[PDB]
Amino acid sequence: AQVPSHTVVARSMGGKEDLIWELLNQAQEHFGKDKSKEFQLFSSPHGKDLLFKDSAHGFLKVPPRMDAKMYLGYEYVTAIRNLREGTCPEAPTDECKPVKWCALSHHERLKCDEWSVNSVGKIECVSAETTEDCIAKIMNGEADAMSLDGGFVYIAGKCGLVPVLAENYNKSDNCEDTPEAGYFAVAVVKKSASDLTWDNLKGKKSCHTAVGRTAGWNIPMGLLYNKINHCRFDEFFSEGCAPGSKKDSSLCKLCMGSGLNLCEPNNKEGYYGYTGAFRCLVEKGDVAFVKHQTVPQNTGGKNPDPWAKNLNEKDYELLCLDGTRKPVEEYANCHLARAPNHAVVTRKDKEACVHKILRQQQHLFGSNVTDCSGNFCLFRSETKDLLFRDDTVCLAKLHDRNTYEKYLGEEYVKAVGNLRKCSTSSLLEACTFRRP
Amino acid sequence: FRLYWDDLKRKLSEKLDSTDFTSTIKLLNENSYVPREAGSQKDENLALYVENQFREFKLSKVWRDQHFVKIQVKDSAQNSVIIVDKNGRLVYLVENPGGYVAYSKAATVTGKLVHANFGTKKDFEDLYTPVNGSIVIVRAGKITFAEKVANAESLNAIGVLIYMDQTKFPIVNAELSFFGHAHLGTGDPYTPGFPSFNHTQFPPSRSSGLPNIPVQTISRAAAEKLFGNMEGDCPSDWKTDSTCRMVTSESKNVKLTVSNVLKEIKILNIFGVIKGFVEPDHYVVVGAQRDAWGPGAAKSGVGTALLLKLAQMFSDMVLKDGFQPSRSIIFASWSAGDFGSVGATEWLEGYLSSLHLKAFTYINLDKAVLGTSNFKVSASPLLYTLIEKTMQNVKHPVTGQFLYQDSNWASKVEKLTLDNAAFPFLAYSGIPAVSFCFCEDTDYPYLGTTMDTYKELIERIPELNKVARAAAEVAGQFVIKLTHDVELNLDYERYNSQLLSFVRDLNQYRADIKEMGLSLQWLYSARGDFFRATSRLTTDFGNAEKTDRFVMKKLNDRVMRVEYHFLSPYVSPKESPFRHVFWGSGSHTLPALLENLKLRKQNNGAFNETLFRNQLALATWTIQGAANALSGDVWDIDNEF
Amino acid sequence: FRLYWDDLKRKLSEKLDSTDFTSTIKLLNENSYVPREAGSQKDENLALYVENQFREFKLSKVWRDQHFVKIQVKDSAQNSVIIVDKNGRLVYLVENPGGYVAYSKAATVTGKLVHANFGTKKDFEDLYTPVNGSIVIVRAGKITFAEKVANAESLNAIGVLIYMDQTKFPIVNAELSFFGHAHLGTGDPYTPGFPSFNHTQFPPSRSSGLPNIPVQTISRAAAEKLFGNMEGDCPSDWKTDSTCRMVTSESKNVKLTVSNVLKEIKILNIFGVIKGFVEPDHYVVVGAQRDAWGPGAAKSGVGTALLLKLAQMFSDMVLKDGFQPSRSIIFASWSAGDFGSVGATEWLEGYLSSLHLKAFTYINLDKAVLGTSNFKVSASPLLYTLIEKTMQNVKHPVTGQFLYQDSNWASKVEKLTLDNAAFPFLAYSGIPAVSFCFCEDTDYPYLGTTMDTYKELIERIPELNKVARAAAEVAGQFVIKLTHDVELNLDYERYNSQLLSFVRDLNQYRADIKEMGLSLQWLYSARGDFFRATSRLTTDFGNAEKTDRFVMKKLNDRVMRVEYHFLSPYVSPKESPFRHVFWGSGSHTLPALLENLKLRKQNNGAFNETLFRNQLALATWTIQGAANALSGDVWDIDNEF
Amino acid sequence: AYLAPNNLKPVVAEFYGSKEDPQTFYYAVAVVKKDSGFQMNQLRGKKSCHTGLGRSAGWNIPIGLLYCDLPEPRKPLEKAVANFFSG
Ligand SMILES: *[C@@H]1O[C@H](CO)[C@@H](O[C@@H]2O[C@H](CO)[C@@H](O)[C@H](O)[C@H]2NC(C)=O)[C@H](O)[C@H]1NC(C)=O
Ligand SMILES: *[C@@H]1O[C@H](CO)[C@@H](O[C@@H]2O[C@H](CO)[C@@H](O)[C@H](O)[C@H]2NC(C)=O)[C@H](O)[C@H]1NC(C)=O
Ligand SMILES: *[C@@H]1O[C@H](CO)[C@@H](O[C@@H]2O[C@H](CO)[C@@H](O)[C@H](O)[C@H]2NC(C)=O)[C@H](O)[C@H]1NC(C)=O
Ligand SMILES: *[C@@H]1O[C@H](CO)[C@@H](O[C@@H]2O[C@H](CO)[C@@H](O)[C@H](O)[C@H]2NC(C)=O)[C@H](O)[C@H]1NC(C)=O
Ligand SMILES: *[C@@H]1O[C@H](CO)[C@@H](O)[C@H](O)[C@H]1NC(C)=O
Ligand SMILES: *[C@@H]1O[C@H](CO)[C@@H](O)[C@H](O)[C@H]1NC(C)=O
Ligand SMILES: *[C@@H]1O[C@H](CO)[C@@H](O)[C@H](O)[C@H]1NC(C)=O
Ligand SMILES: [Ca+2]
Ligand SMILES: [Ca+2]
Ligand SMILES: [Fe+3]
Ligand SMILES: [Fe+3]
Repeated sequence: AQVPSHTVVARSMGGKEDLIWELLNQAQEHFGKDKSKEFQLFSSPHGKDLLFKDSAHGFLKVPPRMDAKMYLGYEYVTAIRNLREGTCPEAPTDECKPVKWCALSHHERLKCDEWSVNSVGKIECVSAETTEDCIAKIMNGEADAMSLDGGFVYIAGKCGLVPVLAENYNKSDNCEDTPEAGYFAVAVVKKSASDLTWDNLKGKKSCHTAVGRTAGWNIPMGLLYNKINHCRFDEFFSEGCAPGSKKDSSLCKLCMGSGLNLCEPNNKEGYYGYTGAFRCLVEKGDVAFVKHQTVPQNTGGKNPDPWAKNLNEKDYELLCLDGTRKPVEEYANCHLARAPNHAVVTRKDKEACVHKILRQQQHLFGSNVTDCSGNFCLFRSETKDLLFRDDTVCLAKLHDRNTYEKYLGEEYVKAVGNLRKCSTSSLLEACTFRRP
Repeated sequence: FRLYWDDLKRKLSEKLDSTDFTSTIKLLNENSYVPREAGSQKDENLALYVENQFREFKLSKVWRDQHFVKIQVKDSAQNSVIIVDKNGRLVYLVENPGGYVAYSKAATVTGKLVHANFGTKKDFEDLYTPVNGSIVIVRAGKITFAEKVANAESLNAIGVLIYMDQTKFPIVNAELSFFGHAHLGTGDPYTPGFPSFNHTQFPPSRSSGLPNIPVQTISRAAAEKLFGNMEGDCPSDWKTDSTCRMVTSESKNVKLTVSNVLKEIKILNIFGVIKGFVEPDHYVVVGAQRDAWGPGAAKSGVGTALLLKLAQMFSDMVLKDGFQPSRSIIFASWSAGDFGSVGATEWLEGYLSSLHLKAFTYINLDKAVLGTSNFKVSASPLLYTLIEKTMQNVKHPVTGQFLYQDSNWASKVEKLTLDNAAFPFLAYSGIPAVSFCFCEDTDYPYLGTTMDTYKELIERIPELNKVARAAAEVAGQFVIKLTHDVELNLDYERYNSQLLSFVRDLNQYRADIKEMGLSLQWLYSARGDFFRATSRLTTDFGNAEKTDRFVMKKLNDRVMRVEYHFLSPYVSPKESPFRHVFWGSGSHTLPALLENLKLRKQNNGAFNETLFRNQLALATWTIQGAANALSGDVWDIDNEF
Repeated sequence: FRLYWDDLKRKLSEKLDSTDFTSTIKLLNENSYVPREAGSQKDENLALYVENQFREFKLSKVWRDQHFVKIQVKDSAQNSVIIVDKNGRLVYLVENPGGYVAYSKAATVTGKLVHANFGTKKDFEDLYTPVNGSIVIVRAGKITFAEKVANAESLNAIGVLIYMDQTKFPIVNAELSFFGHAHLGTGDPYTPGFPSFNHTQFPPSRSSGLPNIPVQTISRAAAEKLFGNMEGDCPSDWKTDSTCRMVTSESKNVKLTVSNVLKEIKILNIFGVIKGFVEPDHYVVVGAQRDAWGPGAAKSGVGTALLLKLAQMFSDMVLKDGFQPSRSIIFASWSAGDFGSVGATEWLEGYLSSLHLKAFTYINLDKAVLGTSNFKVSASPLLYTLIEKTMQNVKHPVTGQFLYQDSNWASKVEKLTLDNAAFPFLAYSGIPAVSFCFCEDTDYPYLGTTMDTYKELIERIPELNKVARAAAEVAGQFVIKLTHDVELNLDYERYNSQLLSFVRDLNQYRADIKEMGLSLQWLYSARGDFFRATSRLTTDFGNAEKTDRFVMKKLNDRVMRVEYHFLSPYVSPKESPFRHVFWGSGSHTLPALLENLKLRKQNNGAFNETLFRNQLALATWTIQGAANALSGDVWDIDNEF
Repeated sequence: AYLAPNNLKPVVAEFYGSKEDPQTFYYAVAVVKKDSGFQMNQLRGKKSCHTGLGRSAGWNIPIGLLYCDLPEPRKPLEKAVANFFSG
């Protein structure tokens, strides 16, 4: 078998870790491999393997996100834990355990727990406060499934999770079979400002869904990156609302979530999500990056919440990348890029179980159910788009294509790969620490 | 050479292969111990014998306890039943009953008679004739006597007669008379909620559960002579004799006279302990009932015999063999276990302060052996996983296969009935409890009669020794599984299915809860918080060292009060004592909320809306309160936002 | 390294000669915070400022907790007190009072006015004029407002007017108004027993304390107009001014109108915690009121100043200096302490299942600095020795002497009154609570007033910085002395002198107790059992190692729950919440038993003999049960044989 | 090392390949004398040389590989491995 390396352990609270790295980093340069003839770090005259190994050649930093259980992995933690407790499982797959779902930030706990009671007992709920933490909570084992958009499907794909079911959007009499191509990312501006143009974006306020998402961050800033040629985007735009980014940035201080919840990537902010990016577009922004279906879902009294009750379709028009205007009604001839639909991810061992339980659990609570108030409708929600995308129709089956490489397609994997040196998400760094 | 679970299980089986229970059941049925009323002299000699044996097995501390209790015995005048006309001049004597109901009021009344099948609360609506202004008869079985007298008293009757038919209780002798207590509740009634010690000066107080009507037991031929004059026919749903009839003839009448006087008697409890080596102050209690109205071979001899033999095996196995239990073990012999088990209830209400968070399990060795066909357990749900593993390690005494045959048994389990001695512990004190019987399909026929003797019990159960050996093995498995290891085997995740069953039962009446104007969703979220509580606690048992003791004590103190936090803190213990929101009596528990909502669909005008909304607020905050008390501390909640 | 005690009080004085309280008490009196009723906008801005400060001082965890309550506020129409002639023709008015009374009734009435001293029950039974059917006037001070209105409601009066004379309260401005809550008991009254969160969905209820009669506060100069019309002289035993008169003349009669409306407002509580290093989960709560009705610098200014500076001081000593606590510390700012302290009582009723047996001391910083002469403390007896040691370290601010001048001070301590905010911790929850004040002999004149402000505060006390330094030094000695060491400094020896005081108070009625036919001896033996329990526990601290932790945790848990075991287990916590048998309210407490017993001698017929028998039984068994639970395991209780 | 009350985290990890292509994993193998006549399945009752109790490449992969062929009682592990190898 293969095992992870030996490590220098230290405390979790007092540390101090920067003096260990500061010490050893100046140690392996001067003393590593015949770098000094007088003293050897990795050899000794009166013994072998003292304080270090004699096979070691260098020291790199353990990233700060990675704790103990993510260092050892999940297969090795499970093997050592079963070897201590002494279980030796037989495991024929006849009945499956209840799936521990994961949900974030106390609205998804409400809808999740109501779904936990309206089921037989087959879906449970475990919380989180960011999506980046709930992915780690899947990797440990304290949760099983999640519904993620494709940017976080790339991150959880790097970390070792697999997609199982993929959300559809097109209504059909057979949508469990049909593989949809995806949905189009657009940017939405108003009739009040006609001077705006994709070629003219210097010093303008830009609303975003959240950091790491497809249509809000990866697709537009991956296209803006090849023009502006440098990684910092807080200096290109004047202001803008993007949650989840660093608290220092202007991108943090345009948003509204008060107090201390500013730039917190969850439903604590009003501006989080597609519709909240539309809120900062209507209130204080110049351009927002959303899906193409955002303006029809918030146009014309579809939202009873009053700011979207008063609004209209025709004033808001989306902009192409060459510099022209094309209407929101005609989204196909003007789009930033085609991003894939969202997907449900889980570990590789509970793939068959989450497949089976969500397929059966879908037909009871899907889009066939009318009279949602006074019953349960799993796919509808209170316009905040929580636990599931609100305009889902059915959870599509993934056959022959269950891998982030195969599911996400080549253009999107390249399109994220052109932005991978600019990424600042710590969990992606900790997951890509594994690779030699 | 330490001892682990395998060596200790085969060591226990090597102990059980040797002992002979049958001589000790024949010894607790000798002519010098055989009629054991509560407080009588024949109880005392057995009590000194049990204390003497507990000194003889070298237990680490043997101690006793005596206090004074009011029971109700037969007066010199004979209570009786008789048939009269409207004037009283027609006199035809039925009989003079030997048996009597304790705590029945002393009065003489006349009236016409109405039948009921058992006195279930469902029966008096399904009955044709109105019940009030008239004496009832009921048929003995399926509920306690106190619920029959409480129901028929609740519908304005006057007297209750009780008989045993031939279909439910097949006995050859048509003369046999019997016994039962009529207090709804447990304990000495004239001190409700406080102990009967003579420190408490014996103040005038009277329990709120005692009846107001004369109750009496008659034999079978005494019932058929009343069935000769009564005219009617039973429904065919009641599986019964051919000779039952509903109501009296119109010119006829039934007068019964009941004369019973109070007596003040002395009660003993006899105890012994085995000390623990890691934590001595935490202990597990094992009990038994010492007295019973007849000879008492099935009701008290088998329980006390199993208790004495478990004292022999565990004290022998600690002294000679080399076992080291980490927690103490208390052996107990309760007396007056038959008047609602007043020994145990006055013992808790005496020493409730010293038992707060210390005791954490009772095991009830009473009525363990009744037949040889099934195995019927009844327990608080923290023991269920434990019983799982124990049912995989005990062979049935007749067929060589294990007792865990049905893989789905947690839903078949019924809750603890009020006459069982573990019910004051679980319902009143918040301590996990368990009882278990080898019950036949039909119940043991002559249980509280004068016919209960040894040779009838060896003729009914042909191999008493192997069956008593199996019940002693199950109790030994429990005691070792709780007190050998650093981890308590109280499985706390089993409450999650109970909360899910409650909310899933209320989720059908969501349509009317939305009509009142209040949402249900806070109670959904309360169930959710209890799930994340037990999940986080299972994680903390994951990430701890097992060798270290200071952290496992901090976790086991957090598991050991998962039962105390279900006792409702908004009701008086002296008024309504059984404060357990799941499993107890009152207007505060969860079946009373399901009932009090279920009345509204009738649109009768009987439901009480203010009492409902109040009940929903208290039950919701009790479940959410236990969920906050499991997960960590004050600052790790995970509150509103 | 390590830090011992004498190093550490030195480090506290070195941190304490640097800080400045005067600038912060200016800061809480700026124009951006100055009128702050509960639920107002200025309260929430101050709560954002404090909740910012607890983040900036690097506390380990800072959290907010909000809930919705019902208070009572003024109506848009005025409420007046207005003289009515007998003719009904010419109507003369005295005042439109700017200040109001919380929890009064919206009503309007006329009738005779009758003076009463303070509204003691002794006063109403000393009066010559019959009380009923007539509005009364009383003077503020010596009793809570709610007990004035309670006594005037029991004597069947209609109206209550409350004012401030000059002799008890010397001020210059005669036209000044003030404020008070009239709810007997504490907490939000429209949810008694259960907490006021949003999970209860607010069922309909009402407390027992709310009066049914209009209450109103009037100024001194309003009282001079009413005393211009009355006649009949105040007796000379009332230490009063020369203007007060007893009853109205037969012509004129007053008219009180009071119009207040309920309101439902949002309450914020702000908390921050410092973790521990040996046992993090046991903690000690330090509190202060965050709001007041007027400008409010004496009531809530000095409390929040001392709280912010103490949180800075201990966070700085743990982070920079190297102090290492063993138990956590919770610093707390709750609002709405002025409506009978609902911000604390709704918290205790909120999380009672989690701080069961965990929180072991509450400290109150509220109303710390009023006078400059004396030093008054009020506390649970468990803390008395603690305070004694602190009075031997702290120096007086004005003179160079110590505080420990009187070596006989344990008898002068008065029990916690209900208007104190530390009362629901001691009496309801069971946490040992302590409050203290530098108080001048006469109480502080403008304390619930519109003139309470920093200008007149620094006019009264000319050196406020030194006195605030002294009070923060005393609270520093309490927290550090409770937290640095492995041994708690709760002194359980002290309840023994209370018990000797009680049984000695019952010996003078042994002559009446012997006539009833019941003896007193079991209660003497109860006192003796508590003596031997405390002495045995002290010797078990004698034989324990100090560096060992597993044998000092088992001896610290017995010390922590000697306060919980005096709470009566025989009452319902909704019907009467304050269950401490020493220091409580109801029929269950021990001076309620004395106050029941002395009425038998006068032979009115007011004594209730069956009630006395039950009170003797329940008090005797509660004290005896605490004496069992303090000394050893179950088997080591010695019985009566 | 991370189970409580320790709570220790890895902060610096070391590499095993060359400086050009740094490897982080390393292999675990079982070395035996030549012509000794054992395969992996005859490995019973033969004197075995471990490197530590709980170390990764020497305890967990050997005992975890041959683990489920052991007879009951498995727990404690060292009793059954102690009866498995002849010293
Ligand atoms: C404690 O209570 C018992 C029962 O009330 C007392 O025993 C009674 O004592 C009287 C006086 O000698 C006898 O006439 C009764 O017959 C006794 N009762 C019984 C059931 O025998 C007892 O004396 C009290 N005191 C003590 C110290 O035990
Ligand atoms: C329904 O519940 C209400 C609320 O308890 C009962 O009304 C009062 O309850 C109090 C106890 O708090 C008692 O004084 C009386 O029972 C009631 N007092 C009155 C009516 O003034 C009510 O009795 C319950 N039952 C029905 C049938 O309404
Ligand atoms: C908690 O309860 C309060 C009290 O009803 C709710 O606050 C009210 O909400 C209604 C409707 O949203 C509005 O009248 C006001 O926002 C509030 N009223 C007052 C007087 O403050 C609150 O919505 C509840 N919380 C939740 C999550 O439902
Ligand atoms: C004196 O105490 C007795 C105790 O029995 C009180 O009488 C009864 O007390 C119960 C309490 O459980 C009430 O339910 C009854 O309504 C009471 N009956 C009567 C007639 O009052 C009694 O109230 C007390 N007070 C007085 C003045 O006698
Ligand atoms: C929708 O629900 C109905 C009724 O539950 C069911 O018959 C139907 O099959 C469901 N739709 C699909 C596509 O399964
Ligand atoms: C109670 O009985 C009397 C006569 O036995 C009868 O008149 C009356 O209707 C009965 N009560 C009810 C509620 O039926
Ligand atoms: C109550 O007040 C009225 C006032 O008119 C008085 O006449 C009456 O005597 C008072 N009641 C008693 C019992 O004195
Ligand atoms: Ca009792
Ligand atoms: Ca409350
Ligand atoms: Fe998306
Ligand atoms: Fe290694």
